[PDB]
Amino acid sequence: VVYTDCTESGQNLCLXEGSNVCGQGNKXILGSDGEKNQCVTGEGTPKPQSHNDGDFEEIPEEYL
Amino acid sequence: KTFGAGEADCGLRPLFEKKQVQDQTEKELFESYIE
Amino acid sequence: IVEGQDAEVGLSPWQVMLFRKSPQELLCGASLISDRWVLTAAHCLLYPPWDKNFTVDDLLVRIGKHSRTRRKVEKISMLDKIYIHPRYNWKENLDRDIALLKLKRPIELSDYIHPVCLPDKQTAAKLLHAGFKGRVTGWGNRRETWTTSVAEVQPSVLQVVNLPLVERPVCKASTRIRITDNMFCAGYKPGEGKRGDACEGDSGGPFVMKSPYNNRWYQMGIVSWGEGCDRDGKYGFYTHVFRLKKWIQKVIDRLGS
Ligand SMILES: *[C@@H]1O[C@H](CO)[C@@H](O[C@@H]2O[C@H](CO)[C@@H](O)[C@H](O)[C@H]2NC(C)=O)[C@H](O)[C@H]1NC(C)=O
Ligand code: NA
Repeated sequence: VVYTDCTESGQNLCLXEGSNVCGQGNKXILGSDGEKNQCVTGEGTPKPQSHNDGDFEEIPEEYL
Repeated sequence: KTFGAGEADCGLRPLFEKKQVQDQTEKELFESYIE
Repeated sequence: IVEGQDAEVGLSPWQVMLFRKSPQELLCGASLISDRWVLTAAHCLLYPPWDKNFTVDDLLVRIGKHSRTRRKVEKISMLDKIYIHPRYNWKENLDRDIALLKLKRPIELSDYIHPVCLPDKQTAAKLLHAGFKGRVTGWGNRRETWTTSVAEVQPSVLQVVNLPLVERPVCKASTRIRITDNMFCAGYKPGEGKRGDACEGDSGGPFVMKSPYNNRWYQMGIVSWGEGCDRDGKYGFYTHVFRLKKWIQKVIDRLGS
């Protein structure tokens, strides 16, 4: 699992303050321009998994 | 055999160790042990 | 892998790719430890924050693979059973992040398909010292972020990077996450001259070290978690395989298994 920057306020399991994860039991309030992000106590939503790499040739049918 | 075949020869690569050939960077690893 | 390079053919014949069956996409790395057992991270199979809890029917593995077509050499296998460590703690930042996958059928070995060794007490004593370098391999992203699309950072060939073990106090001071004895970290320090890290898609894959004593490769770590990829003053974290060897042996040696 790589934690990457939080992209919406209210996310967690993402980098919020600097290169630090905002863990479960907390949520990220994303700063607008000139504001710092803050990782605060509260219920957050994990930042979703990024698109998996599906750019390989299709494997044949035997392997259902 | 619930492990199956492979333990006795584990870790020796057919295209490297088995042919006494070194890969392009393994020297860096041994240098870190010595130097 | 960030700051890596293209692996030679046959460099890492224990490398395994774990794939979702439908849609077909890469999930994680893994490694071959015998003709019928694959080792990976628990979080590649079970991760409740993403509602992830795979069954054998959901997955395939690919072994022997070097590059994306742009033949007779890779093996695609189904899985018979999944085993996750009984004390894997996904709330406790992935403590004991280890899983074993049993292949549906034993596979033939080849120039491109061959198991890695697991360490014993002596191997761990000899090789696990700060500053000694090991090697991470994988099919994951070449950078943490991209401008336009993720395809920007996807490699055409298996990537490899060599990285030094880092002293435990340095690992612990680099993050606010609680580090346990079942984890270790590796990577260069800022201004050490070189860089490199695992990244998304490399999770589950092996950190290996070559023993000078017997010329064999041992898997010391499993790529487990990172705060970003290749950030200065951050390090990647790895499951400590030797520390969890008693569980691996238990599973493998079970009569049913
Ligand atoms: C993940 O899913 C598995 C089911 O695939 C859950 O495991 C147990 O699985 C068996 C077999 O399906 C079921 O009988 C029960 O649901 C569980 N075992 C028993 C008999 O107690 C597992 O709980 C799931 N884990 C999470 C955290 O979602
Ligand atoms: Na770093």
